[PDB]
Amino acid sequence: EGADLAKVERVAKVGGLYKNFTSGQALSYLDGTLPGDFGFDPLGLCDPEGAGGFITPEWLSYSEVIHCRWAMLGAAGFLAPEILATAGLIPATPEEAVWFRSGVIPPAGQYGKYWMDPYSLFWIEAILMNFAELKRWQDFKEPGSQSKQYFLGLEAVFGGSGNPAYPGGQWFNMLNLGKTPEEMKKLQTNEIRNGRLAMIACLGCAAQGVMTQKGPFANLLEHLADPVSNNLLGNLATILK
Amino acid sequence: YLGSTTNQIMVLSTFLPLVAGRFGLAPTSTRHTNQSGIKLLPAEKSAGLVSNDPAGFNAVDVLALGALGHILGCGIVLGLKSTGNL
Amino acid sequence: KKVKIVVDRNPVATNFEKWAKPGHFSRTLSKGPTTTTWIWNLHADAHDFDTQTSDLEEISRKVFSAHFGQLGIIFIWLSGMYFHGARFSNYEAWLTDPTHIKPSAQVVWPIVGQEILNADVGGGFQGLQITSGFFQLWRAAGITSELQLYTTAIGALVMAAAMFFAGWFHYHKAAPKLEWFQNVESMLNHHLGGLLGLGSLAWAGHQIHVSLPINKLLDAGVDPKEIPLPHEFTLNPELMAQLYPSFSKGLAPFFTLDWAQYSDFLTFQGGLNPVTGGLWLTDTVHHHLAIAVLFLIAGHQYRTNWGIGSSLKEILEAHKGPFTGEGHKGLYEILTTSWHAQLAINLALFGSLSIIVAHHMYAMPPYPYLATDYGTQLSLFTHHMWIGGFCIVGAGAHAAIFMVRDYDPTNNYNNLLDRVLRHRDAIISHLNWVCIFLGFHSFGLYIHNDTMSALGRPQDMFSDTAIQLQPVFAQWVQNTHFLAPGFTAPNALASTSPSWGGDVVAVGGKVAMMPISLGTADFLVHHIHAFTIHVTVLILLKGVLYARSSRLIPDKANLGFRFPCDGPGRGGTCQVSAWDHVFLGLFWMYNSISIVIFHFSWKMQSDVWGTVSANGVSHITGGNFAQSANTINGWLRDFLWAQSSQVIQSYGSALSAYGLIFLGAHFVWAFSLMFLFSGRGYWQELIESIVWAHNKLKVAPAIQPRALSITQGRAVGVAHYLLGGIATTWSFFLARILAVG
Amino acid sequence: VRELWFPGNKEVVPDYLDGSLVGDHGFDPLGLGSSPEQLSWNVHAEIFHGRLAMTGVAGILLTSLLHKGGADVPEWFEAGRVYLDRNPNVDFGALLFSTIVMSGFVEFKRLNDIRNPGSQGSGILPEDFKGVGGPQGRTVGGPYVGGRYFDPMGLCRGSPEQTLKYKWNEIRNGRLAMMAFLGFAAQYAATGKGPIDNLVDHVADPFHTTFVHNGVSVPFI
Amino acid sequence: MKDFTTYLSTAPVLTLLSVTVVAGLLIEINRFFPDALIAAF
Ligand code: CLA
Ligand code: CLA
Ligand code: CLA
Ligand code: CLA
Ligand code: CLA
Ligand code: CLA
Ligand SMILES: CCCCCCCCCCCCCCCC(=O)OC[C@H](COP(=O)(O)OC[C@@H](O)CO)OC(=O)CCCCCCCCCCCCCCC
Ligand SMILES: CC1=C[C@H](O)CC(C)(C)[C@H]1/C=C/C(C)=C/C=C/C(C)=C/C=C/C=C(C)/C=C/C=C(C)/C=C/C1=C(C)C[C@H](O)CC1(C)C
Ligand SMILES: CC1=C(/C=C/C(C)=C/C=C/C(C)=C/C=C/C=C(C)/C=C/C=C(C)/C=C/C2=C(C)CCCC2(C)C)C(C)(C)CCC1
Repeated sequence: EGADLAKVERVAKVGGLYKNFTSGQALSYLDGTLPGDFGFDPLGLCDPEGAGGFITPEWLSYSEVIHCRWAMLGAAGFLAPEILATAGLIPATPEEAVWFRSGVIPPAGQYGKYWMDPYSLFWIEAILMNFAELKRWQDFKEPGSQSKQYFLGLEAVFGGSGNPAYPGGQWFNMLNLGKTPEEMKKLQTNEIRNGRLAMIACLGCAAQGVMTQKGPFANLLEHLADPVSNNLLGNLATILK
Repeated sequence: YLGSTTNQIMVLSTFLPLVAGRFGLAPTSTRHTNQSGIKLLPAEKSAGLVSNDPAGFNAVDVLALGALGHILGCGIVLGLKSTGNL
Repeated sequence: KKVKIVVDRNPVATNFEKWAKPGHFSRTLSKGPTTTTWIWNLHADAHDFDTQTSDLEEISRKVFSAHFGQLGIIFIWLSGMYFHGARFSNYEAWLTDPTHIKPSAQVVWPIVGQEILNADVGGGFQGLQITSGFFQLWRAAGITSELQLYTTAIGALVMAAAMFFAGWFHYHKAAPKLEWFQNVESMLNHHLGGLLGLGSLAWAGHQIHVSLPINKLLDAGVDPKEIPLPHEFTLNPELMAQLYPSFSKGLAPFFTLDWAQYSDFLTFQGGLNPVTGGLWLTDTVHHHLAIAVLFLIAGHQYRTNWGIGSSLKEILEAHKGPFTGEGHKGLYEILTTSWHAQLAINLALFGSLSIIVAHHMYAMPPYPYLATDYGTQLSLFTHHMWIGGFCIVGAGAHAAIFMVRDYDPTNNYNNLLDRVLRHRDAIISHLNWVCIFLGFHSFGLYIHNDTMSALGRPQDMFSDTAIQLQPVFAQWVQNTHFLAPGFTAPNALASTSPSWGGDVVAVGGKVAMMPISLGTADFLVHHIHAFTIHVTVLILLKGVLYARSSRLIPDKANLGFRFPCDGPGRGGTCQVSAWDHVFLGLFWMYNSISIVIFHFSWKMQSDVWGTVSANGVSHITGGNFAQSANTINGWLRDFLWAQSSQVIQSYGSALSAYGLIFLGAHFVWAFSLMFLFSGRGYWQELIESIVWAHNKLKVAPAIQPRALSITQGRAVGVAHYLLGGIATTWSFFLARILAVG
Repeated sequence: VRELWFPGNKEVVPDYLDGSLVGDHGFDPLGLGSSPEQLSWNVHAEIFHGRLAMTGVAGILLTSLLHKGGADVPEWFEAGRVYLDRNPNVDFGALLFSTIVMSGFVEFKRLNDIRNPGSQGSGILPEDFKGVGGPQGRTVGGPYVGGRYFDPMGLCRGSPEQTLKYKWNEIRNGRLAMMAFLGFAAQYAATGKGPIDNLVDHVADPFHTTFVHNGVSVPFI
Repeated sequence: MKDFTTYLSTAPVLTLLSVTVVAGLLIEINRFFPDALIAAF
């Protein structure tokens, strides 16, 4: 097989440690379209032939985009309350302002000063997310709907575009950025790279929280204090204590 | 722990098959053995694996050789510990 | 080439229109039920997907979705068991006093005087005494709570819904293509590592973080209410360090390969825990971790999407020797394109696995307080024995089916299948001679013993006190196992099982496991087992080998796998099909497993199970096996008549249901004799007379009533025979072992 | 066409739930009224359920308001035993059989209207009990009965758009009252108090009085 | 639901439901009227 020669320098042009991790199977369909396309698919999950259900290139790309957006929100929400409590701007103890002690896992920690208990908040969150994600799902299934039925006048901004990951109407692109297609592609690459970094960061924050029982900002400060002693191998003895 | 005898055994037992893999001394994702299992076939590229390594030493080869090296080094270290050496 | 996921989007529509019309799957069932034979054939060919479609892709998709449905049924069953353990069981009471409280997980509604079946099991609870061993398994897992059993039942219901959704999804929305099913390299790479290896590793993790601390506290002696919950044992290493001090240093000695410091909870002693009579749970942890590592290593043998790994076809085709010609040429193609051959192989090894499970679980109990409850022990052994024998017979059946249908002589020239088919007469004749020799030198020894006892010549019969027949090889193997620790097992502090030798393990006044001595009667019964196994092998192998053709009938493959006969000619060709060979092998497997479980129950009621009195062991029957199991009158009297007094005097008690089933199964077994001995023509003519009676009163059904077909009659007879015999033995065993012990 | 129960999404059931029936928004995911005869039967059942639940919910609300006002009026979940205690001369089987018989008379009238839409407007009953039809295109019988007896104010005789508006009012209020009675039963099961009691308890204390605080819905908090 | 009701009208579903309702009726008869050896009026 030996790849296709001319399909490989496209991955070599984006530099970095790519091409070392791409394959001939991946480059059959990963031909430079879609943002973030660096040829990395060793398992062939986005092979268009025989693709159905959720193992499908447009569904997988959509899942990547909204996963990376949710992880950007999650990483910023992990690193904001602790960096505000460390500075003393908020009246929260930094051991309490840790993200997993905020009531998401009551065994891991509780915050009883919310205006409701977490189950009521989850009930209304379930209703609201059910609204939002089901309208998003039906717009994915029918990429022209959600603007034909009345929604207190909010349906005008739910037309979307051809790509389900990029509606960009009057609300989803209110400031109108990326006027010209190459700028839009560049900012899409910005978004996907930032979001995949944030996915790695969210996984790392979970692993550090299990590993050190402290916040990610606290772990960063302890690592910067003494990197030789405070690392993964140096914290391997005291992990859940 | 760094620089200990078991650390030296682990780094050697992980690094030596990695070196033997690239230079054709060990089986590779592109270089296999035939029915006999002694002689090594010439490098063949139907897997479609590419790398910036000039000899074609793929990341899959790195993972496989490091896996086997870790298995062998763990066996060696645990054998030397049980005998009373190390 | 290139292992990948390939599916078809929406192949089969989801609606109820084919539910209205039965028999839609096969063309031969069309145009309505003209006779009741149509009704019987509709159920007969429901799962015969080869007769439904000729496409291997559709057959594979149907098999996949049927597997999902079966998994959903098993999950519903598990949810029901956990729900009954939660709601209608004395599990918490049994946890406080496992030695005296009889396990129970099913209660009955007082309707017709059936509330007498609610036994006085103990713990202030009334219900049927269960023999399935769920209580011991849950105690081993470290439950010790009612709410957790209910949570597991709900989770199993959710998993059943997931299984059914997966089956519907993979038949109706995304059905995999044929080449997806043929990725046997990837399937083995994922079943070795991701299924078995990861499952063993995950169970080792659970046992480390849940089973070890809770069961350690239970063995030290603590009421389960004040035991810390599993999560807080898992949450911090502090309590774990109090119970197992190696957790104070955490994962540091693991990654530095100083694994010897984990020896407090990763142990290797052998024997049994004297508090419970089960295996050491640290030993089970070490076992599961070791086999998980081994299986994850085994999961990288085969080549998938990368150049490393060996292909199954290449390994097969290169194993050719001078005695066998081409060797394994064609085995890869007849196993990646025929489902029946894979079913035969998997059923054979699955039944052998079930039998091995039965053996290894009586020999050395893995769950706490499983040895002391003799009822669940005997029931578990017997159940796994019967499942193994059934699966083995099914393996023979599906090997015969593959030989009839999916065997192509073009791609099977001069290979092992061809070599075996070309000298089938030698194999069958030699197995016949072995069966006759074993039958003589096993049964005739018993008959000689009967004759000498009845002639008043006890010095002339084969026995330990007269003409000895000692199992010297088996006794020496026991000695080798008993002497293994400290010699050939230097790191073992005790032997694997007390059956090899040593001291009697007693828990709560009852013997957990004690050494088993082999004498003349054990020699005779082992040779009887060999004879029965050999005859069952003879019938199944003869059916498989002569399914294709024969000297008598050269075109048996044309007539199919399941046909009654080829007429009264050639002297008579009744039961020449491989199906009838399975039909006879079912009876022979029944005979074999029945003798095996009889030997098991008598041997351990006479030499293993019993009570301790600080001066000896008082067995259930009192050592009568060694002097009565060499005589058929001894089996009839000292085992089959002496132990039957518990089931026939069980009326008016909680074992009255066992007493009733003991007679109902006799009725079913003798009801089988109608179908087994009679023939279709008589019943057809009698049905003609009854049809005349119906015509006289205008009550004739439009669907013509026909006598059961010859294969139908044989199947009904063998089903009733095996059901009646197995249920008779089940009622006898359970009543006897729950009334005395 | 019309506003659906799930905006967008054109797999709405084939043209038996077209935009003709009152209250039609294409909501039949289980296909429980796929066949036309079952569809007509279920339209009758839905209209009857809506009217009955509306009457029941109005009665429950009024008796719960009167109970909070200090009147000698029991709550809805205990009115039967209160009536039997206040009136010991009434046999329970007596009242139950009388209810069965009287309800059965009018229910067999409605049933024979369902079987034959035009058969109940003659005989002993006058022509006003013929019915006016509506569902499935027919102009006789059905759940909608005109006349000067079941429409004595005549609010759906004249101005067809007024009739359509009032029918939409009736079907929406009936579905809302069915869900209201479901909520009444669930709140009684989870709290043990009346509907108005629950409403004023939640209005007095918005927080710590939701469904998670009763210990029955969430079974551990 | 025509095909679903036709499936419910099929012989095995109807005979299982019929023996279920008959057995349940007999069981509740014995629940409310137990130990009825004879038809004593
Ligand atoms: C156990 C048998 C089984 C098998 C062999 C398959 C096989 C397959 N499924 Mg499938 N599935 C199953 C069960 C199974 N499924 C069940 C029980 C459900 C219901 C939940 C589903 C629901 C399902 C959907 C909705 C889809 C598939 C699809 C597919 C196909 C591609 C999936 C893939 O490989 O990509 C990768 C698979 C994943 C990324 C999932 C991994 C993570 C999930 C959540 C499982 C994790 C459970 C894990 C074992 C638990 C470990 C412990 C953990 C809590 C830490 C593939 C042929 C896709 C298809 O349509 O075909 C193309 C598809 O969209 N399946
Ligand atoms: C740094 C991450 C990042 C980047 C580079 C992008 C980039 C893009 N997004 Mg995206 N998005 C992100 C994060 C990001 N997004 C996150 C975390 C979410 C989840 C909430 C979303 C959800 C989202 C949706 C739903 C949509 C987009 C769309 C777009 C495209 C429209 C052009 C644009 O306005 O750019 C964005 C410009 C920037 C990110 C730079 C500004 C950064 C400042 C500091 C943050 C502004 C926040 C501000 C203070 C709050 C008030 C806003 C305003 C009232 C002042 C563009 C390529 C639309 C689209 O696809 O068009 C077709 C669209 O439909 N995004
Ligand atoms: C690590 C990956 C993995 C795992 C864990 C499994 C696990 C399983 N497979 Mg599967 N399979 C895999 C990969 C995997 N497979 C691949 C890559 C292929 C393509 C070559 C297949 C093709 C295949 C076929 C054709 C069949 C199976 C079957 C089975 C089941 C065996 C029967 C049983 O009762 O076991 C024990 C039961 C359990 C352990 C219960 C746990 C069940 C959970 C849901 C397992 C989830 C694993 C799943 C792969 C996760 C992805 C699905 C996700 C979208 C939800 C079992 C659960 C057989 C079956 O029964 O069909 C369902 C069967 O017919 N597999
Ligand atoms: C993994 C297990 C497995 C699987 C998947 C199959 C699959 C298959 N078998 Mg098979 N078989 C198996 C194990 C298995 N078998 C075992 C263990 C045996 C030994 C008993 C057999 C013996 C066997 C024979 C002799 C035959 C098959 C046949 C078949 C094929 C058609 C089955 C059918 O639709 O007939 C209909 C299935 C039924 C009518 C189900 C009812 C069967 C009995 C009556 C159920 C037993 C009663 C049960 C215990 C409940 C008792 C309580 C009661 C009082 C209520 C099919 C592909 C047939 C074939 O032609 O192959 C192509 C064939 O004749 N099998
Ligand atoms: C215990 C063994 C047994 C039993 C019960 C029977 C029973 C019967 N034989 Mg038979 N027979 C037997 C052995 C047996 N035979 C043997 C070994 C032979 C030699 C081959 C014969 C040869 C023979 C011949 C030649 C004839 C009979 C006939 C009959 C029927 C006679 C009518 C009658 O008496 O009604 C009694 C009914 C019963 C005993 C059946 C039991 C009642 C059932 C259990 C009730 C159903 C409840 C429940 C739904 C069961 C299903 C459970 C399931 C759904 C889970 C009858 C059904 C004659 C016949 O056909 O009559 C017209 C006939 O001509 N028999
Ligand atoms: C028992 C009362 C009842 C009945 C008979 C109907 C009947 C009907 N409805 Mg309606 N509906 C109801 C209540 C009812 N509805 C309520 C309370 C609401 C508000 C949530 C709605 C909202 C609604 C909408 C938006 C629409 C309909 C529509 C329809 C029509 C087509 C649907 C169909 O054929 O399925 C038949 C329905 C049933 C057979 C009753 C379902 C009962 C199930 C089997 C029980 C489970 C549901 C229950 C809530 C679960 C909890 C029970 C228990 C645990 C407490 C049909 C004539 C569609 C239409 O075209 O209007 C004409 C449509 O657009 N309904
Ligand atoms: C978690 C278990 C395994 C996960 C496998 C499944 C995940 C698949 C992800 C694979 C990578 C995908 C492609 C990567 C391809 C890739 O890497 O992209 C290249 C990456 C950035 O590339 P860009 O996207 O910026 O490319 C644009 C530029 O190249 C322009 O020329 O550069 C890096 O190498 C960053 C990574 C350095 C990481 C520094 C961490 C150092 C810690 C070392 C720890 C090991 C030793 C520890 C000893 C104590
Ligand atoms: C590429 C590829 C291809 C080939 O072929 C194959 C393979 C290898 C498979 C691959 C790879 C893959 C991967 C790497 C994956 C991963 C992912 C991730 C990590 C995600 C995350 C992701 C993540 C995410 C979303 C996250 C999110 C988060 C969140 C929301 C959070 C939230 C929160 C906050 C704020 C805080 C508070 O206090 C709490 C809470 C509430 C909790
Ligand atoms: C010279 C050169 C270089 C270098 C490179 C390198 C050096 C690389 C590497 C790397 C490495 C150094 C790697 C490693 C590896 C390994 C692995 C990745 C593995 C694995 C795994 C496994 C398989 C394990 C297993 C286990 C467990 C799990 C636990 C217990 C024990 C055992 C063993 C069993 C550069 C480019 C810079 C520059 C130029 C040239």
